[PDB]
Amino acid sequence: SGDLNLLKSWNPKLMKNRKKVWETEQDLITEQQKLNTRLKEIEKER
Amino acid sequence: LEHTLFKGTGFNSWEGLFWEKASGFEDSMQFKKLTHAQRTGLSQIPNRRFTLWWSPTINRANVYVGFLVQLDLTGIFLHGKIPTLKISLIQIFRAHLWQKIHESIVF
Amino acid sequence: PQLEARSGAKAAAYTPTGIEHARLLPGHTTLKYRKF
Amino acid sequence: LGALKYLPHAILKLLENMPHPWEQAKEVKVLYHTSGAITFVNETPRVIEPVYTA
Amino acid sequence: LHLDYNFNLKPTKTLTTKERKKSRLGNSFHLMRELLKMMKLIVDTHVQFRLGNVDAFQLADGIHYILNHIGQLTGIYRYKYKVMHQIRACKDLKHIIYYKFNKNLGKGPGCGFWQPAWRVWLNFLRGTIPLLERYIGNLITRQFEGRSNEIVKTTTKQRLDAYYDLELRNSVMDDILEMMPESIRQKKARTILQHLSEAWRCWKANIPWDVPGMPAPIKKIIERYIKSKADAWVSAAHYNRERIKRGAHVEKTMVKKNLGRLTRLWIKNEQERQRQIQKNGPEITPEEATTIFSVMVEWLESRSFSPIPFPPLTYKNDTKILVLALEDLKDVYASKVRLNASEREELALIEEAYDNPHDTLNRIKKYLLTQRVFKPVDITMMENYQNISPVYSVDPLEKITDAYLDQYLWYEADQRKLFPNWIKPSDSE
Amino acid sequence: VDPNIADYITAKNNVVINFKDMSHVNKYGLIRGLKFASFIFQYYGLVIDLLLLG
Amino acid sequence: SERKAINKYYPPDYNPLEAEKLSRKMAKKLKTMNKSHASIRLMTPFSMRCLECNEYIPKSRKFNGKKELLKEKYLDSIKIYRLTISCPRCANSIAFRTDPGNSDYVMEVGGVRN
Amino acid sequence: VWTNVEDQILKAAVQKYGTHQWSKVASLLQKKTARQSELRWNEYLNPKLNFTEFSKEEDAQLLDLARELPNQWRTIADMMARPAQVCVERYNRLLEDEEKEMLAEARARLLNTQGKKATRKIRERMLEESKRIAELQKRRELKQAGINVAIKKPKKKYGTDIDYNEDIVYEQAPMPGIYDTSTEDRQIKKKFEQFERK
Amino acid sequence: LFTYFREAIVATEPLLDILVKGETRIQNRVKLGLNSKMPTRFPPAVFYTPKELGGLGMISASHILIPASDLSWSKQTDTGITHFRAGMTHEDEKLIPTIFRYITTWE
Amino acid sequence: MSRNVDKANSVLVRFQEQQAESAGGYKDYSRYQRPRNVSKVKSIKEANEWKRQVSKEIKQKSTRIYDPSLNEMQIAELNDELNNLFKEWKRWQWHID
Amino acid sequence: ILDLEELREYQRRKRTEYEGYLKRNRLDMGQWIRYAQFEIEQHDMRRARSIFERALLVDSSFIPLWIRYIDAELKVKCINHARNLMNRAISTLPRVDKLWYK
Amino acid sequence: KIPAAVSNWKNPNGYTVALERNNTINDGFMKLSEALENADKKARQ
RNA sequence: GUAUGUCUAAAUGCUCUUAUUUACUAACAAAAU
Repeated sequence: SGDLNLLKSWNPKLMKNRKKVWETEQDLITEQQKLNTRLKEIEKER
Repeated sequence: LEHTLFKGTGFNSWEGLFWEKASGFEDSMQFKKLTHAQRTGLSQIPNRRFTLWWSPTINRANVYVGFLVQLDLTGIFLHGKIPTLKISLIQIFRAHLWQKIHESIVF
Repeated sequence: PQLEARSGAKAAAYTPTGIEHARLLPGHTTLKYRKF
Repeated sequence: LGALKYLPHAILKLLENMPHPWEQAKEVKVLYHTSGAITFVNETPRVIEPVYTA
Repeated sequence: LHLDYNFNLKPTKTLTTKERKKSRLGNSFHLMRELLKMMKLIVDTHVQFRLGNVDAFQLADGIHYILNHIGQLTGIYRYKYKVMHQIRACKDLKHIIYYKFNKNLGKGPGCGFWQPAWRVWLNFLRGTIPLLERYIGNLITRQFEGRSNEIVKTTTKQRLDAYYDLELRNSVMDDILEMMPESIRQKKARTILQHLSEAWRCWKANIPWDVPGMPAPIKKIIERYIKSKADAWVSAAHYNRERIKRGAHVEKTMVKKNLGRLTRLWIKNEQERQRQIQKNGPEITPEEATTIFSVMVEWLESRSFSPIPFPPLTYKNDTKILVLALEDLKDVYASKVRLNASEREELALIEEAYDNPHDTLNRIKKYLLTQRVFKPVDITMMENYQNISPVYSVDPLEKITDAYLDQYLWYEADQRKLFPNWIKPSDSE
Repeated sequence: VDPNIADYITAKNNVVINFKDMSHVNKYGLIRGLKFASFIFQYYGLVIDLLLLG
Repeated sequence: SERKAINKYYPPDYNPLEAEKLSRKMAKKLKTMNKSHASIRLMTPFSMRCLECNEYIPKSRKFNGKKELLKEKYLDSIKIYRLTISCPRCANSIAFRTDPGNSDYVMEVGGVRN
Repeated sequence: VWTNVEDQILKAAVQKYGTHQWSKVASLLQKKTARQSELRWNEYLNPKLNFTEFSKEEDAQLLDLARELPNQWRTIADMMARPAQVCVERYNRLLEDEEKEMLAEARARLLNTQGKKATRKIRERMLEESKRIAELQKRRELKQAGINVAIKKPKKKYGTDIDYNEDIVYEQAPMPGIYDTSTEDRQIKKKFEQFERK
Repeated sequence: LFTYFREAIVATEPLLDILVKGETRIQNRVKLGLNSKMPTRFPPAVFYTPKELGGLGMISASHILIPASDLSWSKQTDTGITHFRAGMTHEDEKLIPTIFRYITTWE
Repeated sequence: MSRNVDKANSVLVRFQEQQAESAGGYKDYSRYQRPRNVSKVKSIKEANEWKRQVSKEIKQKSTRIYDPSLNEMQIAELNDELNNLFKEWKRWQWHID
Repeated sequence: ILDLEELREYQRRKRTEYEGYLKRNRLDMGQWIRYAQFEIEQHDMRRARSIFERALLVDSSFIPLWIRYIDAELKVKCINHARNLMNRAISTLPRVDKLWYK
Repeated sequence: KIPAAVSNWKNPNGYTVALERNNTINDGFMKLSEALENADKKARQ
């Protein structure tokens, strides 16, 4: 075999980890969007 | 299904069930190379899970010559050393799960 | 390195081990002979 | 430790002497190392063939 | 490793690796354990019977079960898998006996009649007695007095080749020693060995191994031994190939070696052929060639073939052709997920071409015009196990051009009727 | 074909073949692998066909 | 005795829950398990220079590192790790972090990427 | 595209490595490719190739060849003993930081006849030596107290080559045997006692 | 194999034999992974069941009752389809369909 | 549980150790960390063991700090570590008995 | 190398090293002579003598070893032993010129 | 005396070294050409 | 195939958290329509 790190959890370049990260971002991002819009609305009202 | 562990999952019926569903994953999918967005629409069924799925046929009582070991801290007989199956079983019944189940039932 | 070629083999005699080798087991006790 | 050599022989002997279902308990001849290391059932169980069959 | 009183051995903790290494018992000890377990099982049943725990009939049945189920009840077969025969026999007996015994009577447990099974097991044990006495006895001897100087054996598939090589080297050294006087020859031996190795390498490559300082005799001797090696090697390779063709227990590694070696041989042959050609002109005599040319010309005239021109800049379907070529190229990679560096480069090039069609076309044209010297074509050969094929991997940059040419020329032919009706593979059927 | 094109083809066939450590200039005989080679092969075979027929 | 061993022997009195509890009680006292910088084997993805002795440890070179958890996570629920290494020649502690925002690593006062 | 420093490095590597080992060399030159490297070497670097021009006769010969082996140009080159591209041309006729860093790397490589096992072993030896000296120092420090030097722990029944005398071969009892030898030996040994004392 | 010579397979017995063998080998590969190959522990369920019910989803051409014949009179002289040979496995009267019957013969 | 440490601190092993401690009195004073505040150790044997352990540690420290690359900062750090160890040892030689 | 014990430790180590090198390349004969020299330096004449003998046994047909040994014997003004050695050498190998000359 | 050869494939020590690493063709190769060119000319004319 | 080597003088109970893993090992193997 060649590159060992590819068979590690901690390795971020491992695909599973990347996927997890994306998911985290996606959820968090969505939340931000939800809140961001609200904030914008509030600003407009003001 | 009756061959498989399907009934052990505790679902009513095989309609609208799938594997490895997850979320959509395309925007951050340009790290790959001539993969055509997704490599295969077909589910790969990694054999660790395959064994588990067909565990109730693969491990079974009508065996020819399997030395029936009782698995560690569980009531799950293995008729011979079958490789991935055992690991899967252990994972399932981690942290003395069998005992917990039994005791829970009793309670 | 130690991946190394060589100079000579060996032949040194110790006390026999008394181990029951598989091949050493008896077989063809009868020796044949010629006619004369 | 030495006796492992003959333990399979011993096993074979004992098994051979298995009391048959028409027999509550068989007495059997026994050799045994005075050290207590191994015990051979010594007798070899012979029968009157027709009688045995019956 | 703790023994149950039922003889099922298993470990207390999870063993570290050193411990594991120390404590892997082998085919003797395990067999013995299995035997003991079996004994216990029959003995245990009788004990139970003696005690008020179980009826006589029940005891009999238990015994029968044990004897048939040896296979399931306890691993002997694991350690010695000719006990499998015995197991099979027992099963057969059960099948027979049960069918005889449950004729008018129905299916259920409670069939005694352990006799034939018992007999079978006894007979099996007979064989073991000897094997165990050699094995277990040997083990105990080792434990008391553990071997001095074992001798490995080159009749093994593994280690054979290396051993052979070593022997050859030794022989060569001996020959060289015989040849001429030396002072501090040990140092020189190494040098000689190195030289030999180099020669061998050259032979493998098909490089002529000419060194100026090498004196005639020594050099000659080295050459002879490399020839010998080749003879031994080539023949061996051939044998391996034959085996592969048959389907005769070839080692994966061995097969790979054969594929490689055979490829090398093929290459060597090719270059020899080339050399021969260079030496003694083409096989085709000039007159014959001329005649052929004339014939071709005549054919062309008959067909009234408009010769294919060089691609103009403002050719009608040029871009389309290029696109087609690009697509084709992609279709080499679009499937596979893995890509080496060269492949990646090729992909990049293709992408660039796609982006900038006009530029790429121009470049291609330029290449066609000017480029008469090219990058070297590396060849792998593939293992179609019957017969190996070559694979010529052309450089990514030139490859595109080649593809384009293929696309264009074929199209032109189709348009203009170069190939007649009868040459069928080219056709779309 | 255009003489230039022909020249290009011929040179292209006439390459340095490599393999591991050995390499050789392919001074004679068409290389099958290179993309256009198929066309060339076909053309060659046409000649053969013609010869066969008359 | 064999790596694929199905069942490890337990004593005849082994209340598993109780055993676990006991272990826990004797885990705070324990030397290993109650510590940071637990070992790991890893190849080096960055391909970098050891800052002390300028030893050019290249890509994919294997080392027995120490992985430790960084308490300050990335975003919220995706951990990041310090991965200690030693340079071959001089024994300077190189390390790096795995910030997964870029799908790559960050150097941590050890060496420099090049 | 090929820079001159890089070319030089490649050449150096080839003398260090081997004209049939184009992976290591490629690695050494971070931007250029393995299969490309070899090609480059073939083209420019190898001295036996006569990249320089030649007389009119040679040119004439080349042109003749071109006529009579229609642009079979590698073959022509081979015949000449010349490189190909150059021959073809003749026929037709009739950043800094990176450099610094790469050079440094390359230099380190080519010079150092080392790796894992070579570097490790020497280092280990050095460490051992250091340990030994530390031990000696410690004993010196605690000299007023009686102290014994620790022996190398045995692994499987070996000899400590101070005592016992190792596998002795005889003096071989000869004919002109004289007994002064023993005396001489004794005398020699007397001196070493004195040395020990001081 | 089958799409290329759809019609022309049926007649050649050697090819059929190879298919049977090849298929079996493939099956055993999977069973090699599971470190057994006990014929009961792999009922055709686990192989031929599609991936959409967790199986491997093989596409058998092995469960055909192969034409046997008088090998005395087969290579020699003339032939007719008499005596079928076993085909590939023990079945639970589970007639696994064969890819050929889902491919339209070339004629 | 690759690399041995995991195996050592696997639950079964721990349980075994506990059992040993209970019955017969096998402790491994290597295995547990030595306590910070002495005078929470009424037994003498335990104290002695602890002292021994600390001595061993000190010795280990000493062995390494005379290595050839003397100018490196690790050695310097250890010098303080060594001092600390010495202090600990001294403390362990308390005068209750 | 301050004390006697230290010297012993050093010397012992050296001897061990020499042994190790020998065990692999027993048939070397450069190593053996080096070892002999070391022994001589250490002023253990016995040891040196033994080493030389061992070397000779390994390779009797090696004049350099013989000559060096002779030199060593002579160096320590131990002439009679040296003479004996020379005689032995002569007996072993007449048709080598050098021993006789020596 | 035999030289100290240096391998183009192997350097155990990595010890660098200062670069230590027929024209007539058969009648055919001219004759063939003559046949060909001449033939071409004939075809043209 | 879960590497390895040196190094060794002779606070008590309590409970609560889980639909997981700071998990570790890579010796093993590597393809498409």
